[PDB]
Amino acid sequence: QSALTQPASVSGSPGQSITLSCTGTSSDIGDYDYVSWYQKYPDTAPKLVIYDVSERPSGVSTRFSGSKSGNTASLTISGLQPEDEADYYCNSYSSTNTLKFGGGTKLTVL
Amino acid sequence: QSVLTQPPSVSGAPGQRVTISCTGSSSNIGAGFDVHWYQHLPGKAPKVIIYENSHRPSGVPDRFFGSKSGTSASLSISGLQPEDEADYYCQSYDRGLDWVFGGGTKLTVL
Amino acid sequence: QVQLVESGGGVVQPGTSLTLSCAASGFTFRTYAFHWVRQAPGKGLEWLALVTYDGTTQYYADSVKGRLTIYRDNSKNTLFLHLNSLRRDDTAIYFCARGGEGSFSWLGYLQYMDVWGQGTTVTVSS
Amino acid sequence: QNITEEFYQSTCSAVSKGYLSALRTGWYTSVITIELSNIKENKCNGTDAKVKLIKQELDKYKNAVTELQLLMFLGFLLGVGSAIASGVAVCKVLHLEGEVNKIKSALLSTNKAVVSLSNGVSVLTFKVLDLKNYIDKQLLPILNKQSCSISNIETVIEFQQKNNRLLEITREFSVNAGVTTPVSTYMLTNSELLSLINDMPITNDQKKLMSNNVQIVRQQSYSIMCIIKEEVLAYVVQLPLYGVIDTPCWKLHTSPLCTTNTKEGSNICLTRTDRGWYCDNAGSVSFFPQAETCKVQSNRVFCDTMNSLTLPSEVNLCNVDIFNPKYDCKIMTSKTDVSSSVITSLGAIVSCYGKTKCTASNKNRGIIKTFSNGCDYVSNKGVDTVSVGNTLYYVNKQEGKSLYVKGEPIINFYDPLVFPSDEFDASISQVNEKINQSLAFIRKSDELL
Amino acid sequence: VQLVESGGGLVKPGESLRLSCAVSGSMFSSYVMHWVRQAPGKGLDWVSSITGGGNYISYADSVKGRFIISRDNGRNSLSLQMSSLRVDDTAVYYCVRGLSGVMGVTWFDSWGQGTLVTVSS
Repeated sequence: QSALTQPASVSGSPGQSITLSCTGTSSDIGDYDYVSWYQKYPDTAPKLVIYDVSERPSGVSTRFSGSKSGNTASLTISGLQPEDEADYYCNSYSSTNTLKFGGGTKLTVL
Repeated sequence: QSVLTQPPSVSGAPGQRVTISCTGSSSNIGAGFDVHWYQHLPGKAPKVIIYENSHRPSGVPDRFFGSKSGTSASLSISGLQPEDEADYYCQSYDRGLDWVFGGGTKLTVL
Repeated sequence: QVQLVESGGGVVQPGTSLTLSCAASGFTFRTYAFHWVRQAPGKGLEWLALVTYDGTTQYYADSVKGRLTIYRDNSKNTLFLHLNSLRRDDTAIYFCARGGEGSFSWLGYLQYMDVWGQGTTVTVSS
Repeated sequence: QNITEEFYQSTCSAVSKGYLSALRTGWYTSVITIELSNIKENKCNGTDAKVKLIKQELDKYKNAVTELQLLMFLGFLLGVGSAIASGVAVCKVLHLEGEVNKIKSALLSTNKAVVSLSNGVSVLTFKVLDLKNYIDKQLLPILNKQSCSISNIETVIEFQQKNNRLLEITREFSVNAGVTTPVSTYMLTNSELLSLINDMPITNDQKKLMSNNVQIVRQQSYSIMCIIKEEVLAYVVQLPLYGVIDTPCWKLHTSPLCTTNTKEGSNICLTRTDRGWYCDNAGSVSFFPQAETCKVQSNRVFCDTMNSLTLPSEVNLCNVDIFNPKYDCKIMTSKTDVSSSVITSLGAIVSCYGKTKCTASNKNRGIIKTFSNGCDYVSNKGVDTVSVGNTLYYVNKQEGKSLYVKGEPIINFYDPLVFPSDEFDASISQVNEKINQSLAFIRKSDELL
Repeated sequence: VQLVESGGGLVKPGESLRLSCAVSGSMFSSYVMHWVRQAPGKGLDWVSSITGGGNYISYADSVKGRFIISRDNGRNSLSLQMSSLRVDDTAVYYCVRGLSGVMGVTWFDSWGQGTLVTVSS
């Protein structure tokens, strides 16, 4: 089962920035303008936070910021909160008619 | 040997309605082709009883009623009269064997 | 009011092919498109499948294709999968979700996760 | 093969004996659908050079599909009807909601299937093209990349083979506005037509005839535009069924028969009005007055039974014996003396009268015949060209034996001038009673005075 | 409207012979002709078809080229040739006159009197 590589866990102080990322091939998260980042708390439904590389849906904070470079998508946060311990994914349309996901990155505060 | 299959093992006393059913594959009957039923009283040559199950020829009673549905056709005789001892047939236009004839059912009174 | 509630799941024997069903209310169903995803405890999310308006262009994951089938109905508006040849690895929670706005059949336009559900936990055991 | 005719000289007319009718009697309907995708904006940054044909081709496709979306002598006794009757009914059935969805779902992978509608109609469904697969697999992964650039221009030309046909579609429904005769090959190619002939419920000799004459049934068939919703654009073909095949059908030509009276304008004459095709279908005959509705191809005629006359089997009796007490035998009489000629399949019948030069000439020996007076007829394998009045005509040069029977000037049976010349519907009984009543009137006038 | 025909008899298998159909239809040019046969025991089965002039010959799959069918329009009659004879050929053979179908189909209307053709021994 091919996926997108991602950090197992990242830890940051409250009010700090993280710059988590996922990397694939050209026929992957690389280009094609399909970058998506998602948060999910345990026992809760997953949630759209970043879609279409940089744009944000309704009712979301502006501290989130999705970007991409080469074959790597990145998510940046500003002003870390004690509610952000969750698991995060990058999702994009792979070239072979499928929606490929990431391995999940655990976000924690200390 | 015919694609038209019907049980030639039917008989009934005079007075009641007798139903004869002949079935076929997809290529015959079910491929939009009609069914024609005849009779085979011994001696005088066989003649058509009913053609394309709805219109009937000149000298026939109202006893014979034909019908089809999907790949199966039927002919019923309400109020059996004594001299109907004959061998009744089915017909279609199977795309292989062109004018295919049923085996024929021997109807006799008791 | 937009909600997705799920039906089915539980303990299923090895093999024992199962039909799983969504349920949704409070919005247009034929207008948008629905789809299924899974995730198992111990690892992340794994995409499964997507359908569009009516029963057309049934998309499937590369590692999952053949083991499943997907179809929808316009009367009850409840998306229906049927999955076969159940292995030990399918112990997971499954989510229907919704996406797509216009009348399109291309998967790149079909990547929005506008709402979500709760999922059914399915476990295989003996 | 064995084409023949016998030009009667009793009444100057040609009856082309020996043909097979291949009459159409029903309409076979079938829905042909193309699947196609609602392409969004191209999503391209920059212009590049290689991706120019793709962009304009897709824009042409969008314009085409949005334009299609924005789309929605016995003739006075002949009737009129709706030729497009079954297909418009099928389309109107398809206007019901949730019906074309069944076609979309059932024909998902199979090329041709059968669905049953809400009115017990289950004719056929067929898919002509698979733009879902090519668009979603060979085009959009490439065209919707970041700063888009096609792999090569050679990937585009096969797209042309999947698109230009559709473009044909659009401007052949924007011109004829929904109904098209004849059916173009872009709705239905020849090989695909041969496939469809192996599909409708007809017997295999009809299948052989249609396969042998694909262009004829292509000419006869219609096309009607059905609904366009859920982007499954489709149309119903109304290709003809063919009830009776291979019975004799003769073409009756007529020619004038007028006396060469020295006093011009006093030469009454009566000429046959029976032009057209007479095919012995079942126990009667079917008459077509319009030769344009009928078509001919290598002894094989093809004509429509909607504008047909179910005349009794007694038409050959009047054909042989014109003075028979069994048929009306409609005749047009007038004082006109007009040099006119007709061409039958195996000959030319000239009826040039008065001062008119009349010559039958070939390209081998110069001129070979000169027609003085009376109706005259030449075999096809005797002459090449005929000059009558101031006009030339050419006889058919297909093999067949033709004979001229020695008849009689029937115009000399009647009185030199009693015939009225101001009626356009008359038969031998009506004209005979007119002569009888005029004779009765003149003898009454002579008896009273 | 009735039909008469002849040509039956006891003939050794393998050799060719002549079957005749002499229908007395006053307008035997339009109606489609078929020949069928009934073998005692088993059911009756269609054999051969011909249409008017005779340009759309068709045969049952039991005989491919074995039977040669023709008709003469001006002598209002029909002929069949038994190019080959197998023991199964023995049957009562029927002319049958079919009318034009509403679609296209032969109705198999009023038949001949039948002639027994026997091939055994």
